[PDB]
Parts: sequence; C-alpha cells; structure tokens
Amino acid sequence: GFLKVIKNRAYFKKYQTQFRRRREGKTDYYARRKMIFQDKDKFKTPKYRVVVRITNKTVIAQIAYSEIIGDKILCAAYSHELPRYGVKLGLTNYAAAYCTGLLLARRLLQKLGMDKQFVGVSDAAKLGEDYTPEEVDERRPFKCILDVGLARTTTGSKVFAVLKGMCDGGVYVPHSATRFAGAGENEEALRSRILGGHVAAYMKYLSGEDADLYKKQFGRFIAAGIAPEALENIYIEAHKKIRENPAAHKKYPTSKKLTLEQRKAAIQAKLAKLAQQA
Amino acid sequence: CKSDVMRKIKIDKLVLNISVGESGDRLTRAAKVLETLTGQTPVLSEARYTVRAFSIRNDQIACHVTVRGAKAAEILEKGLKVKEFELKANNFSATGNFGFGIEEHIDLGLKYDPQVGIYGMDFFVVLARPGFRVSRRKRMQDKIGRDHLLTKEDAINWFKETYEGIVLNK
Amino acid sequence: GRRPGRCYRLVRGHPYPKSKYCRGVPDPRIKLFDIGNRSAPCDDFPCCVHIVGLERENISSEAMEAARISINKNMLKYAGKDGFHVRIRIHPFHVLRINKMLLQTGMRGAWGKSYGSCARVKVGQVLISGRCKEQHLPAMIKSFRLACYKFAGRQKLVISNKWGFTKYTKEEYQQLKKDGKIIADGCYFKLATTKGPLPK
Amino acid sequence: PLSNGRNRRTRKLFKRPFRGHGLSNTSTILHTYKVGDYVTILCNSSIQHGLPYKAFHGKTGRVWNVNPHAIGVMVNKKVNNRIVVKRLHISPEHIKPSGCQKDFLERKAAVAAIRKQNIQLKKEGKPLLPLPAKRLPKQPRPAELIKGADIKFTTVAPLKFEELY
Amino acid sequence: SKDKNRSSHNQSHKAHRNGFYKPKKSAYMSTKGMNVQVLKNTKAQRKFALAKKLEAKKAA
RNA sequence: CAACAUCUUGUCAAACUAUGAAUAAACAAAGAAGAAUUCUCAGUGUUAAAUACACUUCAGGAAUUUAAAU
RNA sequence: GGCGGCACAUCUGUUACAAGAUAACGCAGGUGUCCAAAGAUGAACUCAAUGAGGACAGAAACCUCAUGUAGAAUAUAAGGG
RNA sequence: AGGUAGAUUACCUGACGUUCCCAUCUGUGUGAACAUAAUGGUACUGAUCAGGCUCUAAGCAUCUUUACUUCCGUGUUCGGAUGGGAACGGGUGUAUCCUACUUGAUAUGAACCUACC
Repeated sequence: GFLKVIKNRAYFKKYQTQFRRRREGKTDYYARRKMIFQDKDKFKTPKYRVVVRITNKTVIAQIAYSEIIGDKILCAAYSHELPRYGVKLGLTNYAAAYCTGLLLARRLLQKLGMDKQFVGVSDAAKLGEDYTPEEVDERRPFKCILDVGLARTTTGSKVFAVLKGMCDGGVYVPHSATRFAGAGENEEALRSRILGGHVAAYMKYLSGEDADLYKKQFGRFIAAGIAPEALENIYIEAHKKIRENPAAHKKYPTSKKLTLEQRKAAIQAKLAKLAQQA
Repeated sequence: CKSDVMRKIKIDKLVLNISVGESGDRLTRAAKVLETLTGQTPVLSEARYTVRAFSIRNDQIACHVTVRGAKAAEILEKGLKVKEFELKANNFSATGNFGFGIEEHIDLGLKYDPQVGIYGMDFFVVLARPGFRVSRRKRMQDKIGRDHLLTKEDAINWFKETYEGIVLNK
Repeated sequence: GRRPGRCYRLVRGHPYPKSKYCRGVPDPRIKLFDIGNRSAPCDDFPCCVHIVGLERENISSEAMEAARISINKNMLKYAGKDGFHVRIRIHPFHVLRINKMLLQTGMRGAWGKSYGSCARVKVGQVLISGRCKEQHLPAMIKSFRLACYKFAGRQKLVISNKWGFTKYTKEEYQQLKKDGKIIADGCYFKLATTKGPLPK
Repeated sequence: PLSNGRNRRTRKLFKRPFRGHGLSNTSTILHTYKVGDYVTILCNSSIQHGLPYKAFHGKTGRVWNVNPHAIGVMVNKKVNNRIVVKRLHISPEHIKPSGCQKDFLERKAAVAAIRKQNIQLKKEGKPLLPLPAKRLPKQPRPAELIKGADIKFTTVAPLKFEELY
Repeated sequence: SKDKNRSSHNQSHKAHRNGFYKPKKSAYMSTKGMNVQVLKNTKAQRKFALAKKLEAKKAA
C-alpha cells in the first residue's frame, strides 16, 4: 500500500552511526573531551578524574585517568562494602554517598602514602562546612575532577556528596559550595543530611501517619531494628571506622555461535521441507 | 509467579486541549475552565505558521493540559459518561491510544455565566505498561520492544474490560 | 531559419544540460522514444538488430524525430503494429548555443543564446535498437537502412546474436528459461533470485 | 578567474570524509607530540578556530615547539625561486602523526639488536655477527632449474575476433 | 589596443637556472616564540653552567 | 482513468556524487657536525612527591666498539 | 573610439588540467550592510516530513504516539560546518 | 558470567521472531524533606512488595547494510613516442601505469584497567 518506507538500502548506505558508547547513551562525548584534553606541554602526565555513578543499589566512585588504549582505573570504592564499616541498610542515600567518597579518599591516600600529612576533618561538628584542602609543607594535595556523567547538577544532588567526602577526606577536588545540600539555610542543613537527617525525619513522621505505609516503605529497616534516633550514631561510627582501615568463579554459558557447516545444513533442510511440501 | 503482572495496561496520560482560533480574551477564559476541570494551570500553545484563511505566528491559539494517575482516571469517566461509553472502533490509533471530542463543557451549573461561552474539548488517552520508562529516561534512552508495545486491538480490550464500553464498527 | 547541420556536428565544449543555470531551452523535437508494441513479452521477439554509430558527433534532436517517423511508417506498412518493437537509445541531453549577430550592432563581445538539443554519441555507441520475429526480420533491416539516411556520418547495422534486448545469446536464453532462471514482466525478463529469505 | 578568499576552492578539499562527519576521535587529543617528531598537517573543517591555510593541507613538517594547547609545526614553503621556512602553530586536531620514518625506525631496531649481540660475543670471545645487508633495487634474478614432473603447458595464440553485440 | 593578460610560459624554466635556494641549517634552529616555560628553564641553566665555568676559570 | 508504493528497463550532468586511476606535490632512507653501548651526572620546571617526564651544545664528564645504513 | 557595462577594492561555485599559481567585456550569483543580542557561558530539548488517531477542522490552525542521518535551522549570495 | 570507565567508531547499524538472570544492571512502590516542571511523565530524593515483561546481553535467518578476498579486467582511462592511417571526425602500433559499478565466496568482532561473583 501507500508506504514510502524510508528505511531502504539507499538510506543505510549514507548512514553514519554515532560513537558506540554514545549509541548506548552512556557517555557525553562533547563534554568528556574537555575533562581529557591535558595541556600538551605536559607529556603523558596523568589527568585523574573521579567517576561518580549511582545505580539502583550501589554508589560507584573511581579515580581514573585516560589513555589511548583505554581509560585506566587507579582506585575504586563502591558502596556495597559499607556493611563492613557498619552501615547495613540504605546504601544509596545522601549519607551513604558521603561515606563512599570518604572511603575512597582514605583508600587512595593510604595507597599513595600521603595519609599522614593529609587528614582533613575528623570530628562530627564540622561535617557541614566546606573544607578546601591546602598545600602541606611543600607537597600539594592530590587533585581530581568530578565526572558526573549524564546526571543533572541539581541543588541537592547526591553526586556532590561523594565530592563532599573527598574534600573532607583530604583529596583536593575543585569545587564551589553552592550545590551541596546547603548553599542556603545553614551548614547544619547540610550536616543533618550527611548524618541521615532527611531519612530519620521520614520514619518519625510516617510512623505517626500510617503504620502500614511505614511497613511498606521501610520494611527492611524495622526488621533490622534500626530506630530513627540511631542513624546519627551509625553514620558517625562509619566515618570513624573508615579512616582506621580503608585499605580494601562461576560461568554460565548461554548460547554459543552456530558454525558454518550447521548454518548451511539448516537451509538445505528448510529447502527440502519446502520442496517436499509441493 | 508469572510475569503477567508487568503487562498491566494503565492510563498514564490524558490531554484536554481547547483549540480556539482567537488570541487572548476568549483564550484566557478557555484556560479558566481547564483550571477548574483539572486543578492545574494549563499551558498556552502558539501558532506554527501564519495562514490568512484562519486569521493567524507567536499569537497564543489553544490551551492544553495533562493529568496522570488518579486525577486522570476520574476525568476519563466523565468524558466517557457523556458519550455513555459508546466509542467508535475507529477512535483507536495503531499505537494503542484512543480519543474523543466533546462539544459542550458540562462543568458545574452552580456558578455558570454566559460571559465564558461554550467551549469544545478533545480527550486523548495514552496507554502504557510498566517498563515504558526505557524510552523516556535521560541515561541509556532506548526503544521499547515491539512485543511490549500496545496495539489497536490491545487498546480495544482494555476499554472493553474496565469500563465495559461497547465499540461500534459503524 | 535553422543553421546548417554542419555547424553543430563536431563535439566541442563541456556538456551543457538543461538546468536552473541554463534557462530558456526550446523543447526537444522528439517525445516518443519507444515505438511499436512495447508490451510484448520477451520471448515473443528473439531477433534483435542494432544501429551502431561510428563517428563522434552531435546527432541533433531533429534527426531523431525525423528518423523515428521513417521507421514507424516503413514498419507498419511492412510488418504491422503488433509485429515489431523499436526503441531509440539516445536522448537529447545537450544544449547547443548560438550567437545571433545582425553594422549597428555589438562586436564579438558576448555569449550565445540557446539554440536546440543534441545528443553526444561516440564510436561504437548503439543509437537505435529493435526486436522482431524471424518472419519480419528482412522487412526491418530494410527499414533500418532507410533510417540511416537521416543521420550524419557513418552508421553500421549489426545483427546481434542475442535475444530480444537481453544480454544472453539466442541459446543461453533457452537454457535459462527451461531451468527456471527467467521470470516475465510483460515486456522484459527477471532473473531467479537465489538471495534473501526463504519463502513459506 | 578565481578570487582572493582565504579558503577559496574548497568544495572538495575541506569536505569531510564520507560518513566521517561529527566529532573526531579521542586519540586525536591524546597522542603525545614531542619536539622533533614528524607530523602531517591535515586541515579539519569541523573545527574552524585555528584552521591552517589550505596550502599546507597534507604537507609534512617537523614539530619544533609544543605549547599547552597547540603544537608548533615548521614546514618548507616554496616562493618564486627560493624555499622559505614556515613556522605555524597548529592545534592537535588539525595534525596527524606522520609515519614517514616507519620503515627507517624499524631498520634502526634491527641494527641495534645485532650490535647488542656484538658487545656480548666480543666480551665472551665468540665471532661477532655481521651487520644486516643494505637495501638494493630489484636485482636481476639468477638462473634456476624447473622440474619436469610438476609442469604443465598452455598454448598461447592470438584470439579469433568475437563480436561484442 | 588589447594585449595578452598573462602567461606562465618560461616562468618555470627561469626559476631552475639558479635552482630553488634552500634555507641554511641555521634557519631551522631559531628559538623565537618557543614555550615561555621551556625558554625559562633553558635560560636558568645556561646562567648556572656559565657561572660555575667562569668561577673555575678565575680560580686557575 | 488515474494517483500512491514497489521490482525491473533505456539514457545524462562544468557549477551532482559513493568509489577513483596515469602524471604529479611534499616527507624519510643516519650532519650541534659519521653511529652506537656502558657508567657517572647537575639547573630549572611538570608532578600528589619523585629516582617519571621536558628543555638545557642526545646540559656536562669518563671508558669500549665504530666509517654501516638504496 | 563613442554609447552600454565594471571584468577598477572585493567573496562563493564552475571553466581549471586529483600539489601551489592560474586568462577572456567566460558562465550562475554577492558586499559598501545587520546585531545589547543574532557576543560569551551553562542547562534542557530535537528538527523538515510521513503514518495512525482527536468537536467545529477541511489539502493548511491546536494535541498525542510511532518512524524520522539532518531531507530543518543557523541575518545575507554560494560552497563548506 | 555481570556491572563502571573506555579505545577502534555499522564485522558495532535497522527489521523479524528468540534464551537465561543465581549474584549484577534494569525495570519496580512512593512523595516528607534539597530539587522539579502545565503533569513525582522527566530530572530529584526515600525504599525494597513482587518481575525477567521491555531493557542490556548471548544466539537465528539462502535477512537489507557494512568490512576483508577473488572475479569483473588488463576491458575504461592515461605517462611516453613517427615524415604511422584518415579530406574530416576520431581512432592504431611500440615501451608502460591500470580503475570503478556489479557479481561470487567469507565475516557479523577485538581489546585495556578496577570491583563482585
């Protein structure tokens, strides 16, 4: 019928497929070749970036520098090793996103060897104020760059919590404190969110509205016995237990490829069935 | 434990536009009715091309608004109750959506004035399944599979089950 | 009137098609390029005789319409409307220019206005080709020789051993027809395609 | 008669390669050019800022100075009857690493491998190896036998004419 | 009285009488416009070697 | 009838083009002075710090081999 | 020679001959301007068109879904991006 | 086997049906708070009731496309060179370079770094 199908072989010949990792919608190539172009007078000096990605259950943070063969990863601290440090549930919140940033910074500094002169902040009162690391003696801080990928930089985004842990952990990341959970109100608004403030105020409110909604939203919280008042002191102990020790099969074959001889023999059977049908 | 729970055709949108051919004055009242009917401020749509036969480029022409979920479920009943669920079989697009157009806004007769006039309306319903987000997310935006996508027949049965509407092939 | 044919015979200049840059070209004198019974199947007419041009020149569009008329009148009179298929295989895609000079006029300081249309041929390029049954071949070779008198230069009539406008010889078309590699389209054949999905 | 534009006669000289539009690679901005390297200039019409003159497209030059965002490249330009030295500053997007010395830099390795053995054979007293033979044009082939057990013959004669119509 | 506007006849055989004057090897060794950081390291060392060379000359 | 799709057919483009010769253009085939190897080695920077890297008469200096590279 | 025109300063495509230069009163055209945004930067989004649908509404008004390698737009002439 | 970041950017693309998901990724419930718009659809944030339904990924087909190889074809064209042929038009011979469309056979990936299984 009246088709005018614009898919014909005259249309594929002129086709120009995009870059592979852009065809999947995973890499913004226009704004990646700006985090990778190092000054040409620095010959093969690595340019580290912090690759922050949030899945449905895990907060991924890696420190990577590019190469012609492929991007190389220096250090990586996921958020599924938090159960080792105490945090058992809610591994994707704003508070657990600060821990993995702090977990990475202290894991990186221990690996390089600058964990003694770069301590950052350690107390709980100063968790809400921006801390930019400074030159120590004659040794500059480690310098990275946040690579948020395809995530909008809204005023309270989690990806700047991972940045928050880095600068408070010692590693220097260039930033401005106008996109944290603060950037307004006060520092305690940011401090509360780093310590599960926005989560504790939920169950102290849902438990007062409906006891079945509380079961639905926080089913695994109640069974573990984590009362809302205990979130501040489980995250604080997590930070204390990260600094003191941050230093870090089965295969299922699926389909296999059909060989040429089997491929050509199938057609002959299909042709024979077609011929024997008439 | 069958995965049939992940094919529940649901109403995820409903658009009501009042395409009046005049800019302002009359249009501003066409937004007021859509405010009471839906509860959210509507948008204004401007002309795409200027045609002398229609007295129309940047001038506001129509006003449409979208509702979803519970709020759009009840307004679908009102538009159907006017038609008494007698929707023609040619009202279903091959993409799985169906629509209909009413002429008089019934609204509320308690506070009604002749100043506003009588404005027609168009109802358009978009159906979906759990998993349609893969074509609307920002990261890894993809295309839904053809087996998961709705059909003209798939939309007919949904309308012939929940509302028990009778489809006329006239 | 019209300039002598010897003025625009040698092929000179870059090709000058009618386009948006060359506006105002008189239409070609020929409009019907295929004459005879164009809907006859391929197997009906096996005998094919060509006209081959042996000079590099511009066969003007006035020499195709004047030649198509001669073949049509001398083939309907001898064979019949249903007994032949003659196809002109040159189209007038070149525009000759003329600088009409009126001595109270400009000197050689201007370009030329469009004159007509001609087709650039070369050596060994078939101009006109036809197919007909065996019983009417002598009545078409005679008509083709009469049509050469309206062309310029040297033309050679070649009796091809191939089929009716196909590429296979008069016997290879029989081999491919009996095997099943030939499928008709009403006027031409189609090869049996051994590529693409297997049908049901 | 042409014009005096900077980028004149560039319908096919600046046109991108077929199905090569859009962004360049990521090794274009990641190769490391050091002073003294042989690089090839190749004007990139996608990036207008800093486009080198169309007369240097495809010329081969020596990197003389590496600046933070641009690579100095010097080439020889021909004038009325003298050859001058041109000193451009091309961004890495508009230049490509020339492999003119691809053959030469593999001859050096072969000689260096041999010379490494000669410093060990001499120390231990063994007869040192001879250097690789130099390159010569295709020399006249010598005389070689042909067996009569795996041979076959095909008569060659002028072909009888077959008509093409 | 018109004339011939231009002709490249003989203009290339003229240039090959005295052949293409290649540039001397001193033309390839200019250090003008080089990296300002590189030119400050090279200056800072040439001054250092010269100071230690002239002091040794004065000692003897 | 037509019109719209689709599979073929005949013929074209200086201001159309996928592919694309021959002839050409500009490089290399060993001149901080004809190569190389080993040891030692400093000044400024880059760097998170360098023993990495860059420039410094292949900074400099001392031994052994070496005239070879269409 | 005059009258006509600007080939007198200048740009795009072609004649132009796959490096550079390259003629005719050769061809098809363009400039003596326009812009506080039509400069700079960040973020979001995808365009012309077609198919299917929705009162008046139809070949053209507004809306939804699917396809859509740029067939849109980018101040202008053309060629590039 | 899976996720994150990649390099080469169709052997990677498009259409038709397919096979597992134990971990992982995705889809999935929701809107109090930063944040978001006409719509918690998008982005944002909080979470774990179910799911392999679409993703993603592994495979299929005389699959369009695309990437190598042969053939097409020494046929097109061309560098060099007559006191060679022709009234022209054009086209030999010699010493040489040598395409393209098509078609036929093959292929539908490779690899680099960190984590978990």
